[PDB]
Amino acid sequence: QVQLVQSGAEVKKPGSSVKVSCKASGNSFSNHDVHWVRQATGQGLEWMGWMSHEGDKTGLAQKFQGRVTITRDSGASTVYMELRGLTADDTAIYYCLTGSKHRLRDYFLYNEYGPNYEEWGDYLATLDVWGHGTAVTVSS
Amino acid sequence: TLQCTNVTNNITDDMRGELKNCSFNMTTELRDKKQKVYSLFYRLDVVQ
Amino acid sequence: TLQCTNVTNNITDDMRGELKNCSFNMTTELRDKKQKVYSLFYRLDVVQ
Amino acid sequence: TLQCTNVTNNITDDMRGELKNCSFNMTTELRDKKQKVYSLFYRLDVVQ
Amino acid sequence: VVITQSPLFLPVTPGEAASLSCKCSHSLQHSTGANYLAWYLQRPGQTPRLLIHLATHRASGVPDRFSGSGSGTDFTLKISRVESDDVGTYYCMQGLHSPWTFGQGTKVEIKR
Ligand SMILES: *[C@@H]1O[C@H](CO)[C@@H](O[C@@H]2O[C@H](CO)[C@@H](O[C@@H]3O[C@H](CO[C@H]4O[C@H](CO[C@H]5O[C@H](CO)[C@@H](O)[C@H](O)[C@@H]5O)[C@@H](O)[C@H](O[C@H]5O[C@H](CO)[C@@H](O)[C@H](O)[C@@H]5O)[C@@H]4O)[C@@H](O)[C@H](O[C@H]4O[C@H](CO)[C@@H](O)[C@H](O)[C@@H]4O[C@H]4O[C@H](CO)[C@@H](O)[C@H](O)[C@@H]4O)[C@@H]3O)[C@H](O)[C@H]2NC(C)=O)[C@H](O)[C@H]1NC(C)=O
Ligand SMILES: *[C@@H]1O[C@H](CO)[C@@H](O[C@@H]2O[C@H](CO)[C@@H](O[C@@H]3O[C@H](CO)[C@@H](O)[C@H](O)[C@@H]3O)[C@H](O)[C@H]2NC(C)=O)[C@H](O)[C@H]1NC(C)=O
Ligand SMILES: *[C@@H]1O[C@H](CO)[C@@H](O[C@@H]2O[C@H](CO)[C@@H](O)[C@H](O)[C@H]2NC(C)=O)[C@H](O)[C@H]1NC(C)=O
Ligand SMILES: *[C@@H]1O[C@H](CO)[C@@H](O[C@@H]2O[C@H](CO)[C@@H](O)[C@H](O)[C@H]2NC(C)=O)[C@H](O)[C@H]1NC(C)=O
Ligand SMILES: *[C@@H]1O[C@H](CO)[C@@H](O[C@@H]2O[C@H](CO)[C@@H](O)[C@H](O)[C@H]2NC(C)=O)[C@H](O)[C@H]1NC(C)=O
Ligand SMILES: *[C@@H]1O[C@H](CO)[C@@H](O)[C@H](O)[C@H]1NC(C)=O
Repeated sequence: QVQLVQSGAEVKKPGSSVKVSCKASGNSFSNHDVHWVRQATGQGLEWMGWMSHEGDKTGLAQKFQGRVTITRDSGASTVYMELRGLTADDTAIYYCLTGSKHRLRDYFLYNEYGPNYEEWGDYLATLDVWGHGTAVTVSS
Repeated sequence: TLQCTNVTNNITDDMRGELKNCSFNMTTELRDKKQKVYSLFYRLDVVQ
Repeated sequence: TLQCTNVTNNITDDMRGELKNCSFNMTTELRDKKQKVYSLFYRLDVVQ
Repeated sequence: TLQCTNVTNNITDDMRGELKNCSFNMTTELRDKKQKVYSLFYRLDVVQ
Repeated sequence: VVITQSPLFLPVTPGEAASLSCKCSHSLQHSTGANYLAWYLQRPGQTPRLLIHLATHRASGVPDRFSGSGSGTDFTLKISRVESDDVGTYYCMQGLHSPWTFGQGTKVEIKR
């Protein structure tokens, strides 16, 4: 079991950004997908975003576009996320979890005289074990 | 492989099914890029 | 690249490892399609 | 397509931008593999 | 692409089988025949745990009471012999299309 670490809970003023961090022991982020999740008590899980274990892809649930970024420490021992514009209805439990994916060629053309034309994509397979999480709330 | 449809409209009715419109997922002259094109074809030149 | 195994079926023991059965992801005659293929090979013509 | 930068090595300043360092994932001795390599080029031999 | 789940919650008689379902606008099947479906359970006061995955197997260390079914747009999760520690909420998940998403979930609770 890889140890996971996440930033302490924080209260923030409305209309403004917050930032969080996470870590994986053994620098195992190189072998797992970075993910962020959000939840409110009495409510279902919401995916927030991810980074590939290769680190060559990132993304967000569309609700977060233009409000969220993901960065990492060199050698990927830790990861970070920044959230922007938060308001009192953004109070939620935030999570950092490791993950797995399947990478399969989605299209190809063989080339006799060159690299094959190829298209590829990622399909999430499973969530790996969850981080302890962070709580973030917003108030005056 | 090609995706196709029957050519329609502006035809003599005894020409029905003689032509197909089809398209390609074929590459650009750069080896790393793709483009979509289409062309008219006689039914005689294709097989499902 | 080839996936392979030692062929041990129906073989005199002083022939062991002389043949390998292998397989690959090589193309069909369609530009966009591929097929699994496999064949016997003499060990002399391949390397790991 | 190649990625490039305006690489220098104690370049005189009347040579700036005349050389580019660029790279691509090429082809390899086996159809199933690719690798990244780079080389210097005169600006004259490339276009954005 | 969207995902829904039902029943929103289910009362449960202990020691009896029960099931949950998840449906979506498009198939979770992939051209390779792969499925990208997974179910999770969140006991209250705890983070979620994988139950089954890729619509084909239990996660390792999951009790064998767990099972699941379906293809295309419809899938289910079933637990034989439901126990009070199966209380919590459940979520189906889609890894098939971006953005990755979760179903709205269901809640298991013992009947009273
Ligand atoms: C010729 O071309 C084909 C493609 O056309 C090649 O196959 C493709 O190979 C790549 C790897 O090179 C695969 O990507 C990897 O997929 C696995 C998941 O796939 C496994 O599970 C499948 C599902 O099994 C269940 O369901 C079926 C029913 O559907 C049941 O039959 C089973 O019993 C199970 O219940 C299984 O079907 C898969 O087998 C297929 O593929 C193999 C080749 O891999 C063939 O031999 C088989 O015949 C069959 O077609 C397969 O077993 C993911 O787990 C992988 O994710 C890892 O890697 C990512 C980076 O690529 C990384 O981002 C992820 O985090 C993850 O990393 C983990 O694994 C690494 C090792 O792989 C570790 O280093 C790392 O630490 C970490 O632990 C990955 O996505 C393609 O899926 C596969 N194509 C298809 C469509 O399946 C074939 O290999 C080529 N031949 C040759 C000789 O090269
Ligand atoms: C040209 O090749 C591309 C792949 O390089 C083909 O893309 C495929 O296009 C279809 C249509 O957009 C995608 O199908 C999707 O399937 C789901 C479920 O059936 C459906 O919900 C969507 O509406 C859609 O039809 C398919 O996923 C996509 N493939 C990939 C790799 O993205 C395209 O079909 C090719 N054209 C020719 C003529 O073959
Ligand atoms: C396109 O035209 C062809 C004929 O040129 C039609 O072909 C028919 O296709 C169906 C399905 O394969 C068969 O049941 C018929 O017997 C075919 N007809 C013949 C002449 O072979 C096809 O129906 C046409 N499509 C459109 C939309 O009308
Ligand atoms: C990096 O290369 C770019 C071109 O790819 C250089 O940009 C040009 O710089 C000169 C000087 O400022 C301008 O006259 C051009 O119009 C710029 N081109 C564009 C595209 O803006 C830049 O000088 C290069 N840097 C290095 C250190 O040589
Ligand atoms: C080297 O191959 C990599 C993929 O293995 C290429 O990276 C992708 O490039 C396209 C075009 O810039 C982007 O759409 C992708 O997001 C890139 N992937 C990642 C992981 O960044 C790169 O283009 C290739 N280089 C050569 C010269 O073809
Ligand atoms: C194949 O044979 C060689 C020796 O003949 C042996 O070293 C190797 O382990 C064998 N491999 C398998 C998979 O049987």
